[PDB]
Order: sequence, then structure tokens, then C-alpha cells
Amino acid sequence: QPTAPKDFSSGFWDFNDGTTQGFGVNPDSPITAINVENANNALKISNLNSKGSNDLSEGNFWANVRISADIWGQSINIYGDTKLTMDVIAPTPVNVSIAAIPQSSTHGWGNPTRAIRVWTNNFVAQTDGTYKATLTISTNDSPNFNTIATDAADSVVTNMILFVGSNSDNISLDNIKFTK
Ligand SMILES: [Ca+2]
Repeated sequence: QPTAPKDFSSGFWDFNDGTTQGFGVNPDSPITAINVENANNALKISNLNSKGSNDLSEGNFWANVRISADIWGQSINIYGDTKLTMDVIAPTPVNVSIAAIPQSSTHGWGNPTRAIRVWTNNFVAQTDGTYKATLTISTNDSPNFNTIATDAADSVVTNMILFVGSNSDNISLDNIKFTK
């Protein structure tokens, strides 16, 4: 049930338009019973733990669900960028692991070198009672991210694959953006 974005004026995934802004379970994901929806202006990913998408290691993210922006249809010039950051939100502190593969017209794939993890101790209580942690993936963690970010002839991201694992059946991602 993915939905194309309606407003991508911020230049990054803020999910403030009520859509999944292109994200849905990837066709090549080893796990499919994962719900991906927009809830309260964020991308809510449900049932990761119950469905076995709970590998939190640096190298075995391959066991987790793959979520990609197949119907995003927009693009982000990331020339010179070195970081892919995002907010991870949950009703309580959780453990979350994420690996990423940004994609471009001429650079369709690169095996991530490692997944980045945020643990319960990294989550901060917010005014609304929920918890939030910042997760950052660098060009040093994703070869294809580095390839696109350093290719002056094709530094435009046109899709992206995220490997997501967690011990929680309810987490959300928000403000997924590329920065220096
Ligand atoms: Ca948002």
C-alpha cells in the first residue's frame, strides 16, 4: 500500500504529506509481512520483531526486511555529501539496525559494508512521551552511497533501499536526509 509523495519541497523525506513518499516493501526483500505506512507525519514500520526482521548485527542486515522508494519518482543531488541521517522514533526505547543502498541512474547497486545501530540507551524521551534517536549512515558504510556522492557525472539519487531490523513491532523513521 505504498503511496507516491505529494510534496517533496524540503528536498528530503519528511513524510509530512501523509504519504509513504514512495516507500514500500522491496520486491527482493526476504521478509514481506511488514507493514509500511504513514502515521502522524512519519514512516511507521510495524511488526519487524514478530516477523523475524530483528537481526541487529553489523554484517547480517541481509536477513532483514528491505524497504525501498520504488514509487518515489523524485531525485536528490548528493554530490559532496557524506551522511545519510534520519530520526528513529518509538513509543519506548528500542534497538534498531539499518543498512542503506542509495541508487542512481548509472549506479544501481553496492553491497553495504555495515548496518548502523541505535540502542535503547541512544533514545531520548520527547515531550509527547515517545522516544527518539538519531541514526547516521556515512559514505564509509555504503559503497554505492560513496560512489554516487563522488561522481560529478551522476550524483543524483533516484531510489534507495533500506535494510531494517528491530526488537520492536512499532517504530517510525522521519526526516531521512543527505548532508555533509
Ligand atoms: Ca515528518
